[PDB]
Amino acid sequence: TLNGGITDMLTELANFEKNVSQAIHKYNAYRKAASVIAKYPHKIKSGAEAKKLPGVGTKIAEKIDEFLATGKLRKLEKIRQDDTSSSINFLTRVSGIGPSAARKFVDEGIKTLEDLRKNEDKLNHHQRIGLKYFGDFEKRIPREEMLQMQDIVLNEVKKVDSEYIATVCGSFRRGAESSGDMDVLLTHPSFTSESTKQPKLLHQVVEQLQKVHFITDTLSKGETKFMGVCQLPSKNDEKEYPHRRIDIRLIPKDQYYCGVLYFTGSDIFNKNMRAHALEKGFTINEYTIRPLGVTGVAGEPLPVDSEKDIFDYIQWKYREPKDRSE
DNA sequence: CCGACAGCGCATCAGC
DNA sequence: GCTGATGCGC
DNA sequence: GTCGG
Ligand SMILES: Cc1cn([C@H]2C[C@H](O)[C@@H](COP(=O)(O)OP(=O)(O)[C@@H](Cl)P(=O)(O)O)O2)c(=O)[nH]c1=O
Ligand SMILES: [Cl-]
Ligand SMILES: [Mg+2]
Ligand code: NA
Ligand code: NA
Ligand code: NA
Repeated sequence: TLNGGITDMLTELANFEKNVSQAIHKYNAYRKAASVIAKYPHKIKSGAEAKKLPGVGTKIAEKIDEFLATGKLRKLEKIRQDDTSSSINFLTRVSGIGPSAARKFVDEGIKTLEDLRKNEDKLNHHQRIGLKYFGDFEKRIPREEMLQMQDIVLNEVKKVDSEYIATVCGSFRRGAESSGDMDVLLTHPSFTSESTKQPKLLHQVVEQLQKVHFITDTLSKGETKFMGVCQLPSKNDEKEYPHRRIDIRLIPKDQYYCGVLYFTGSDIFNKNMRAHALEKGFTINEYTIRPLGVTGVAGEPLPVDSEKDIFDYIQWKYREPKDRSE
């Protein structure tokens, strides 16, 4: 990437804010500014040039000059010398270990990947799976593998019922050439706004995908969200594909477009879009867009026949998925 | 010179 | 066991 | 940490 030095610096600072400081707004400030710089098709030569882009303010501007002049930030190399913070930063890379579990492990002298393996009985189920697949979960999914995973998933849900609708969202739907995980929006013509005839629909889909040994592990399970692990089959004598993370969301169809807007992202896009909706008197979640009252109460769901309908309520021009990569 | 910063699903734990 | 918070994740 | 009021 063209400005990868700057975007790497900003990402590291962002990871520090989230993993150690727990300064979630600082986290989001660095990652927003990293996002715009990464999408900027021009080689940033100074913090002043950077300060013209949205998200880049005084302090990021200053840090870009320091990095462009020295190749590093003082703040970053003091963090890399802090052994508690660096241990914490590493442990939060394991799926299921956050700042709270990380600093509890550090205080027990659990500090390295091998330490975790030696004390696996101290991990909850999620953390075990993150540890088991730690290397795999550091690997990106080439788009060609996403296509083969989409192939299995979409056919399998048709097998459990031919009217099922499955849409692979996330970065894949935005056109990314590789993705971190797989995000599947699932909906069924029989399933409208939580009208209770018979739930259990997600379990049936999960069951079938376990049956064919595509889904290999379970991180979470409820009526609307399944999170877990999956794997492409190999031909005889190829290396196994890495295990991959998978999130499947079951949503009523009348909420399908709010659902696919949410699951397509990006997370920063959703934050920006939902904030702007607040600025126009609405609130957006993965299910509905509602009007906000003068006092904060939310209204009844508004009708939606397309993603574009939601952009229209808040007076945005429609952005195609490939330009939502904020 | 300040306060806002999206909104949710699920698993686990602390205290009862 | 339940509530309610905290934790981690999307 | 940024931005908007
Ligand atoms: C983390 C996050 C995700 N989402 C929505 C929006 C988001 O697009 C969707 C999937 O979450 P994802 O973590 O899989 O993000 P992704 O775009 O797929 C890429 Cl980062 P990759 O996974 O390909 O590496 O969930 C949010 O709305 N808020 C969030 O805080
Ligand atoms: Cl913050
Ligand atoms: Mg994803
Ligand atoms: Na600016
Ligand atoms: Na993690
Ligand atoms: Na995900």
